Parts: sequence; structure tokens; C-alpha cells
Amino acid sequence: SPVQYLRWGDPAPIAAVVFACLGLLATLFVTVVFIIYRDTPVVKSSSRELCYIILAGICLGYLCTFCLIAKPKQIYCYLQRIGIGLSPAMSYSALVTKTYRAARILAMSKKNIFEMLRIDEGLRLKIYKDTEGYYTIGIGHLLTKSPSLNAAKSELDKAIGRNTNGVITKDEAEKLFNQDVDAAVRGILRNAKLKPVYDSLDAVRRAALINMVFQMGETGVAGFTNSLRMLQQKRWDEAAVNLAKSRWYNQTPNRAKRVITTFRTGTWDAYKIMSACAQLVIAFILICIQLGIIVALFIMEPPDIMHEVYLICNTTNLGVVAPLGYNGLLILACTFYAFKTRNVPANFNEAKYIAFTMYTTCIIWLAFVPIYFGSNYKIITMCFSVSLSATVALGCMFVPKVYIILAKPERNVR
Ligand SMILES: COc1cc(/N=N/c2ccccn2)ccc1NC(=O)c1ccccc1Cl
Repeated sequence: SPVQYLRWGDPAPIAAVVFACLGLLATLFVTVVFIIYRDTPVVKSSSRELCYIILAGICLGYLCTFCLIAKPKQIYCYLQRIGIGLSPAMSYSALVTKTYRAARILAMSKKNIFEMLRIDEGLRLKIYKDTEGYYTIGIGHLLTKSPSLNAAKSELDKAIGRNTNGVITKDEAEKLFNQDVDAAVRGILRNAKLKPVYDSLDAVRRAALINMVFQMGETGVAGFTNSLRMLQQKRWDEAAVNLAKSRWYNQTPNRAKRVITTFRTGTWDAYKIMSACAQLVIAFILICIQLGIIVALFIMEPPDIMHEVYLICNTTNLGVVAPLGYNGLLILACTFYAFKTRNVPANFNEAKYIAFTMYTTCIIWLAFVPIYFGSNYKIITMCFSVSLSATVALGCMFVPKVYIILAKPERNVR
């Protein structure tokens, strides 16, 4: 009885049980809220089905405390090992599936910009110089400002990760172009004239603005004050009419016609250019791998009480460390794809929060390695550890969305 341990001068059990219960309530609230408001654009935009798996994971994370603070029965040693290994595996298998898909969507998004400017500006697959005289390759990608061609080859090889002999492929030029886009988009957001326009525009019309920036630079695109304001107000037909009067249109009419037409339609029409049930099956597989590890260890080192509210089991270091390792890989993958997609604005900046969640989760899990092994109160540290990691995931991912559903029904709009 955790109440008895409180009476005696030990409040750790009762704390753990309370943390866990507030956890379950909060998860039950968040869940029933997502069911009720499933039709709205803040739940329907993301993967509704993966969230249920993430919430089950969080839920089961809180339920672990009821097998760690338990009566000495055989099955609770079985459920301890299932819960402490499978609850994070449910949350992060679902999450890594979500973040990987965001990353593939981001990659395929950057491919259109690249195809756009391949057609508009060109591409050389072997080293050349710009009109200054500095070594360049692909879509005007700068290598070095050194007169040494070897330096250019040197920095190219580093940039790609093979000996290129100064020659690359379309896909390695794409890779290089994505640095130059990110660079150009940083300049734009540092620039008070361009920043509000880029903010306003959909993905396709941002491609159009980056194109112009790539042709005339930032200070040049800031020239088009009126045209820029027309686009901000989403006045497409009038922005086209105005830009079609420019020195820009009269000096490079072929490229200008295409960029302008793209500002009108918000489509790719002017240029030559990941499932749902898949994510459940992949998430389910990634989770059965963790089950395989736990069931394997149940045969190698069968669960058994050691022999009292702290239920102590025989679980050896390999019983702890094997699932820990796999959970760690899941976390590191999640963090990797999350960070890759951190600035993706889709679904009310879902990506910004997920990145923050994963950064926290890394410091927590890495912290609780020396803490747990260095500790003589392992069942308690395990209790607070699981619940904390689960609260972080619920806190940083689900609260921000439940907030908008409940507090800001007006902003809950596509
Ligand atoms: C960070 O602590 C843990 C959290 C766990 N679940 N979190 C959850 C669970 C559900 C949803 C989100 N998050 C599971 C095991 C944990 N710890 C360990 O298994 C462990 C054991 C020994 C040494 C170090 C560690 Cl890190």
C-alpha cells in the first residue's frame, strides 16, 4: 500500500502513483478530445491513426507504475518488462513513421524548386567559374574563392562524399542546390521588404519568388515594391500585369513569362514538373521488433520475483539494456528526421514541437543512464523516468493542439 509507505516517512510510492494517475486522466482527456474533434483541420490534417498509437504508448507508459508499484505476483514482472520496453516503442515507432514521411515530403517538395531552376537557369555537371572567376558547379553552387582548381575539387569531394574528379550527377547537384535554397530563404527572412511576402505565399509561389531572388538577388527583387504588395494581398492577375511591364520581363522574357504565370495560377503548369495504411503496418512492424526482443528475453531469462510495495524482479542488465538500445535507436531516428523537418510549417507547425519533444527526450534518456545504474532506488527512478518521458511527449506534442481545438476554435481553419 503506497499510503502506508507515506505514513512511514516514504512518499515516493504515493508520488509515483499520483504522477501516473494525473498522466492517465490527461491522456484520456487528450484522446476523447481528438475523437470528438477528429473532423476538424487540426486533427484530420495529421495522421489521426498514428496519434492513437502515440497516445496508447503514453497511456501504457503511465500504467507501468502499476506493475513497478505492485503486489508480488508473477505476471507483474512480465507486464513490467512489456510496459517499460513496449510503451516507448509504441510512441516512437509511430513518431519515427510520422517524421520520416514529413522528411520524404520535404525532400520531394525541394525537388520541384530544383526542376524549376534547372529549366530557368541551367546546370553544369563539371566545375566552371562564374563571371567573377570563382570555382562553381551545378546550379551556380560556389565551391571556393581560392584560385586552386584542386581546392575546388577538394571542397567538392567533401561536399558530396566521394572523389568526383570535378564531375557530379543531377542528384548531387540537387543536394548542393538545397544548401543554396536554404541560404537564399535565410536572406529573404533577414530582409524586411521580402519577409512578409514569402510568409504570405503558398509553397509554389515561394518557388517563384526564390527564382527571382536567384536571378537578380535580394536588393533587386526589393525593386518590385508594388508587384510585391499586390502578391501579398493575393492579387495574382494584377501582379502578373504589373511584372509583365518590368525591365526584368523585357530583358529575359522567356524565364519571366514562366515565373509570372506561376504567380498567377499557384501551379507548376508553366514547367515540365507515401500511403496511410502503410504507416500503421510499418509502425506495427517496428513495435513487433520490440515485442520479439522482450519475448526472446522472457525465454533466455524468465521473469521471477527476487524476494513490500516495490515489486523487485530477476530482470538482468541484458533484460534492461536490449530494449533500451532499440528504444534509443527509435529516439535517435525520430530526432534526426524531426530536426530535418523542424521548420516545416504544415499542421500549425506540428514539426517545431516534435523537434522540441525529441531534443528533450534525448537529454532525459541519456541523463537516466548514469542516474539509473548509479542508483540504489531503481524501481522509483524507473517510475519517474517513464512517466516524465511520457509527460514530455503529451506536453510538447498534444497540449498545443488540444489548446487550439478548445481555446481557439476560430484559428482551427485550413
Ligand atoms: C527515460 O526513461 C525511460 C522511459 C521509458 N518510457 N518512456 C515513454 C513511454 C511512453 C511514451 C513516451 N515515453 C521507458 C524506459 C525508460 N528508461 C529505461 O528503460 C532505462 C533503463 C536503464 C537505464 C536507462 C534507461 Cl533510459
